Amino acid sequence: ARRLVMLRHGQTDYSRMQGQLDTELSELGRTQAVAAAEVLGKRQPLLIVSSDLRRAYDTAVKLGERTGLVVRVDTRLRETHLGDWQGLTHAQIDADAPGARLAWREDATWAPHGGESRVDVAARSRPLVAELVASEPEWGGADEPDRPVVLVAHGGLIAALSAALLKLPVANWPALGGMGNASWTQLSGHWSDFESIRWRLDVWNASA
Amino acid sequence: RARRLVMLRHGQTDYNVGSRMQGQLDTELSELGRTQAVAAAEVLGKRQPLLIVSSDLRRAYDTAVKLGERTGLVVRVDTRLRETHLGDWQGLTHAQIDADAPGARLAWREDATWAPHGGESRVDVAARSRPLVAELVASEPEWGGADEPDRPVVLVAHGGLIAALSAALLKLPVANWPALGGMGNASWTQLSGHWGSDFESIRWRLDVWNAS
Repeated sequence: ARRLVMLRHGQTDYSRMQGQLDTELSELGRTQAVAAAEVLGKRQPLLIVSSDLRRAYDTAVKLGERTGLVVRVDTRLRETHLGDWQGLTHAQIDADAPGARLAWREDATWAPHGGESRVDVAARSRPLVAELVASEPEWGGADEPDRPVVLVAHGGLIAALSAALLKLPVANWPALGGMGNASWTQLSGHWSDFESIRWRLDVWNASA
Repeated sequence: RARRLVMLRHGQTDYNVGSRMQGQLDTELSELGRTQAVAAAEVLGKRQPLLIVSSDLRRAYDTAVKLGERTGLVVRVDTRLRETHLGDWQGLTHAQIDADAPGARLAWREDATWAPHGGESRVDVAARSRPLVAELVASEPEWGGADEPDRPVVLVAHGGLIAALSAALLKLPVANWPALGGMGNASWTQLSGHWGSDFESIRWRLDVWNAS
């Protein structure tokens, strides 16, 4: 059984939608990266891959420091692009297109104009999980079986990728509530293609 | 307009759960199980729940009592929150079971409509427990109400029941119920039911699964 842990980065200064804007962790967010590093470092991560956005990457570096591991980076793990909503607050978006923000969360195929849907986000990240399965023999290996791959990413991607791996029907993707700052989720891949791997949800949105 | 529902699994029992089937056998918490109940109440009791309802199996009830003490609430009990009945498998080791019916134990986990002889499937457990949630919606007007919309209802229960009830509330297709994994000792799960006025139209989401 292969364990996959996903960590949502800590708090940024930004209420205000980011998507793929490369915003910075706040002071609090850095403090949260250190705390999460401690928590997850005890699970003895096998390997760390991070979105290249700084709020994720700076979080992942703190986990790398704690575990003495070298952080890997992949652009397919970026936050959902939020099109015309990037840079706008909820109050602005809600005044501009009333009720759309709330309806959006209930439909995984729907995107803000110019943005990606949750389905898009699962489509571009999932091959990364498949690639790690192929290339990391130790992962779920006989020697150290429960050492998890840790992905340092963003809330939207965690939910999209998790529902995709669990093979939830798209209409049920909203069953997964939003990840909090510096919170983590764990999936387990049980047995021989990648597709035949049965993923189960071990932990959703645990505070780190 | 969101109702918070927290489900707590009891702590460790003096019983080898990993190799031997418990079900509705009324096993006691171990000493560690008791310490875990105190610790879990310190976390969950920090904010005052609206209400505590417990399985009447003593490993859950004793856990719920620690929470009631911490919060100054009574503990109500309900047989509908009992652990999944495992029928002829109750008290049997995995080895006994795996020799009698090779492959059955692993196949069971992957089929929410399958039950050991004499027992209950995930679907059966959802059938007895989901209506209890509907009753609480009807009987707790403060729940998700205007005054303190965040105070949760707390069910003190069992792992299999948490997964069955949670999948039923989330309205996952039965085929997808095994996507919900295990719950640890003294771990909790939280759902939020978001707003018609009928129970079926409440849309539940998973806020937290298996936090310790």
